[PDB]
Amino acid sequence: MTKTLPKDFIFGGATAAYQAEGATHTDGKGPVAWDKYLEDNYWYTAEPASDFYHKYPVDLELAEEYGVNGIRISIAWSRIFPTGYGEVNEKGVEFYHKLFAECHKRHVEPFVTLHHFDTPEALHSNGDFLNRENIEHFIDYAAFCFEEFPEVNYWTTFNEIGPIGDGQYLVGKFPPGIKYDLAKVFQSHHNMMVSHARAVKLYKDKGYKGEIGVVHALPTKYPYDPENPADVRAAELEDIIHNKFILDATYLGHYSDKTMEGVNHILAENGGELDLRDEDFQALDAAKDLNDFLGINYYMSDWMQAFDGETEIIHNGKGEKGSSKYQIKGVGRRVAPDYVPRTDWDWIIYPEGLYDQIMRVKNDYPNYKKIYITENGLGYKDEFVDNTVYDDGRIDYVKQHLEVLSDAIADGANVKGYFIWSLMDVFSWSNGYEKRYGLFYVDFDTQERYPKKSAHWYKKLAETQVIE
Repeated sequence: MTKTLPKDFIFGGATAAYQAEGATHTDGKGPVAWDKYLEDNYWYTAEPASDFYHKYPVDLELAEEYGVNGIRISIAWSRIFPTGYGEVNEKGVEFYHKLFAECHKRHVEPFVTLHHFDTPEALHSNGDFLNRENIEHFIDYAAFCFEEFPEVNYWTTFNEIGPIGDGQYLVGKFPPGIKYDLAKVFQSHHNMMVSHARAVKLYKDKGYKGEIGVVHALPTKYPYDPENPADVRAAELEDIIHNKFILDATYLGHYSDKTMEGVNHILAENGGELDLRDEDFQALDAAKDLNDFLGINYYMSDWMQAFDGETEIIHNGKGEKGSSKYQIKGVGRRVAPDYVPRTDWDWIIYPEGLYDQIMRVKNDYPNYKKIYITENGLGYKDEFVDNTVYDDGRIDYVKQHLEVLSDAIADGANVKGYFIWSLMDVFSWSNGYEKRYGLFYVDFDTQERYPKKSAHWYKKLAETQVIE
């Protein structure tokens, strides 16, 4: 009477270069914007992180012992080309060959991402992807990796395009630290999607042996009072800002009429210009059906309420329950429903949100082909005891979302894998090394890994395919 998952499902784990690797100034690694920014706006640094640069063999054996048969990893652009372009870095390129080879002998399939919040500094501090020049360097970087790494079967261009625009140009929690700039936000969603549509086409043109797709963040947006049109509209625009715009460029090749309408409105109220070239749309249009899979990242959902007041967004980074604030003029404000559970960082736990997103994608863009849940997990302050962590709360969060996939699948959604964030503990972008998410506890002082209760539970799940 319990739920099950397909016998051939991918039970993976996730990582990100900058969060896990460390060795920020080793073997010729070039700087990234986080280097100075963290040191200047936060209480922690990317060193030593979880020392993946040296620990990958230990993490992989463990991943293998506990049933992990998939792993998301990312290549550090600034490790291959320390300055974004120009000369390749011999030691960097060598490291990834060693890593992939280890994944392979350990039976953990590598899902490789080219860009994961780490544009080499040189180009970041030059307008990042708002600078069309940097689009060119990306495609070049991509093309090189496609050529140099033939051991890789699955490729993803960018990880979370929505969250970058949000973090860098709206909330300002990610460098440069710009706030309430809605023009940048869209121009960036647009520019990065072009970079993607070009990257995927080239991979398809050169005809390599594998699959390429995108990893999109898609938190479900719901109106506070569904019977209130003003609230409905509020969710509509919020969604357009974080999902529609991008989903459209992804599967339509262009932005739909409602997307464009909602966009113009938002820009009328807050001001701004969007630079869209015809050529930009040909590139987008060619790649619409070229995506093999779609990686959905999902953690929470949001309820929108209409609002006419000045925009203000406050980020709860220290995990002080209740400190978040988000209102945007002409859009709406977020109002957390009363009795729904939520973490100390204010992330509403709402499993059915995932199912809704899946069926939405499935119904709006039938050419999605295949879905993989590339990120899903619970960040909280684990209490290390008995050389473990009794993360029954984490097991509960995960168990509920897997149960919701089982239904999505049963209802006609082509979900073929799930990747818990993260395989092991890694520091958080704007929340420090406090917000733990891993299946394996990492004592940052000894870099020693201790399997938590969820690891054991994951093993069982992996090998039985029963969500019990």
